[PDB]
Amino acid sequence: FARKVVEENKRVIVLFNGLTTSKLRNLLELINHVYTKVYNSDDTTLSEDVRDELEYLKVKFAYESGREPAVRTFIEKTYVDKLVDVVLKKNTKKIFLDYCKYFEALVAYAKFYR
Amino acid sequence: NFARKVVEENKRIVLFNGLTTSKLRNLLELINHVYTKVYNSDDTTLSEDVRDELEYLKVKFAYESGREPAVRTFIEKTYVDKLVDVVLKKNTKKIFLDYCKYFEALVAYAKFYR
Amino acid sequence: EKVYQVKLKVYGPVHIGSGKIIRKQEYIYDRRKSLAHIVDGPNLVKFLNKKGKFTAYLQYLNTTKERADLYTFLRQEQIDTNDWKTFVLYTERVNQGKKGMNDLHLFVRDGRGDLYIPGSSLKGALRTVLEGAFHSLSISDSLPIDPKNLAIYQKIDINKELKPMPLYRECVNVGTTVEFTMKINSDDWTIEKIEKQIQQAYLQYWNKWFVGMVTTPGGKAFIKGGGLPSVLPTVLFLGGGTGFPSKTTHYLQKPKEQAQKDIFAILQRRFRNVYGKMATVPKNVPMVDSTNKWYQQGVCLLEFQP
Amino acid sequence: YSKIRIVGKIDVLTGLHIGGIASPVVRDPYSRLPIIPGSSIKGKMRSLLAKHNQDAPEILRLFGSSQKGAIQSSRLQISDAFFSKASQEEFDKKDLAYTETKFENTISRLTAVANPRQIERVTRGASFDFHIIYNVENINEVMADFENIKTAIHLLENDYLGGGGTRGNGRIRFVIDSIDTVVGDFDSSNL
RNA sequence: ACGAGAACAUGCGCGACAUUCCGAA
Repeated sequence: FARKVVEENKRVIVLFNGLTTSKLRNLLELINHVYTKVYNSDDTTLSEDVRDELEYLKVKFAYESGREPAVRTFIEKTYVDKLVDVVLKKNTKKIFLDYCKYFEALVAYAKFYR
Repeated sequence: NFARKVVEENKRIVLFNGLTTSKLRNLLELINHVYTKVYNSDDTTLSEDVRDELEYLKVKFAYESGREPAVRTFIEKTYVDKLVDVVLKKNTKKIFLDYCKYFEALVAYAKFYR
Repeated sequence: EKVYQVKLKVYGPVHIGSGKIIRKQEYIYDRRKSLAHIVDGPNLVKFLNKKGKFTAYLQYLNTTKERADLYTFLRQEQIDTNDWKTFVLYTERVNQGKKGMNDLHLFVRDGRGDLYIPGSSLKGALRTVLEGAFHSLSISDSLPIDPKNLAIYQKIDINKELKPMPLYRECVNVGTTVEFTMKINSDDWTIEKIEKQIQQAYLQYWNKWFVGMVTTPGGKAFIKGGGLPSVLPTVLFLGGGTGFPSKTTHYLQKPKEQAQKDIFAILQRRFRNVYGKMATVPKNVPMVDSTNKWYQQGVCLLEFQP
Repeated sequence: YSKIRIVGKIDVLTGLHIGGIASPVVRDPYSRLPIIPGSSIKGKMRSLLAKHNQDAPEILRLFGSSQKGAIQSSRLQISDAFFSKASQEEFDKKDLAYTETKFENTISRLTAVANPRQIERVTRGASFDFHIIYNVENINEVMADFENIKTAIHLLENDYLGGGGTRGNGRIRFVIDSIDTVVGDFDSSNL
């Protein structure tokens, strides 16, 4: 699915209405910082501290959407905002790692199509 | 945490006549000033001077409420002053951090919706 | 590269905007004394709790939402005069032209809390003087000035008559010398070139706009009161609100009449409420103190010494 | 081979900004205090010394060269200048934050419209503990190189450091606690 | 009374040299 959304919003190169890795570096730095927290803990379920921090990730997602319009279009089309909801709903490490793999595949295809 | 539903209901595109980017900023710059002060203290519980700065924080809340009725309607809906009363009673850093992360939440969602 | 010491002579009050405006609840103001006492946040609240009037102040805020003056609250509670001065930061003289005051603009202050004038204020004012790579032109922030010199001044609009404005701004009083350090490169800019350019900039500004101010009867009253100092060399207008025509490339790069009609055209586009409805070019565009001698806002003089 | 360790304090005279609010100043993540990166210092002194990769041979040996076929190690190792503990306690004595905010109207003359902007600067009076290491490969060139180090520091005391200094940003003053040889037999008092 | 039996894929080796988050207001 990650390859599809990048394909659909790839325009001639303008991606996600002008999204670059510099626009996403604030969000992804938080995402991989959260990734190392989940990676280290050997728990089948997300930690309570991680859950509150992921809620702050949701807040930062909206903050970056308001700041950079390109990031806003990137989030809505991807549903990465909605994916941060379901991982908190399931509250499992395995679902979250699938979400991080989804975001990593997202920026990977985003760079591939640029 | 619950800021998204709060700003969605209060939104009237602009939040209100008085909740512009500059009228609100004055409040979040005091929030910022205290936020750095607690950040640098690096203590488990808020200090007396931290509480003293918090004391003026709700005083400025009513200050802006009187000057602009739009700020008053927003403050009473968020019950943000109530959280200012709430944080002093617990007198702990992590609680102040949650309140200020909530503080960044309202402004972030306000920017996202507009 | 040579280092010049810069001296500013404050012939007129200078107010650099810091983006902070405080209403009457954040500082005491005595109408009879015409004096404003700046009050900080935490000190007022902690003292209010000690005297037990914190509940009373909140009640006073609720009774009058539109305006709840801090001075009237102090008068009705009859708190001690020294108690009022305990939480005061400093004392500033008020020069009102109106009686109370609605808003008070704050002169820019550094972290330490003392008055200083940024090097970007000089950089912006000097650039407009020359206009009509600037990497060589290097300035530095001034040394702090004494807090006593800071005082509240009132904007005055002169359209064939003197008219006070409700706005107030924090400005440095007259008779002040502040110091800068400026480094120049002998190739791009020269000390003789900049001082000559400032003198020409003030002269063209004078004969194109200020003389038009003098001709109107309102300008004559301003002159007779000493508003234009007899000293006015190098003249600049650092403070905000000193006037739109001051430090403009339109006057230097265009003839007197062509620049004036362009100033009128741009003013009517920006201000459609008043200037836009005006269908004719005026003869002078734009049409717009405790001490006995009047002063013109922003008036100042530089002097560069190697 | 000798190592001479220059420990001192760089006291900042104006609003210093190194922005890594339009640009917040760089901060050490561990303490969240402002920091002067050692690369900011080293780049500024190297550029000013060159003015006063292809540079003068004196500069190339002083700050390092990467020329193909001839690589010279940097005799100067400017380290990050962290926020001084003494200055931080001095700031804490007041109700003062370590970083101020500076505003600029940014008026465009053609349209007479000003675009506001904010710059986060370390407040005037802040001090930073700078660490400088000089590596001694040629003994006879130490005195000459240290003379050029004085030239670089003197240029810095007249110029700015980081941010837009043409408008009064980043002006600094250099004081030296001690210049002593930490490894080897080199005489510290000569320098 | 096993094409057996003995036998370290082992020793030396900086992910390193130059690099102002800077110009403009």
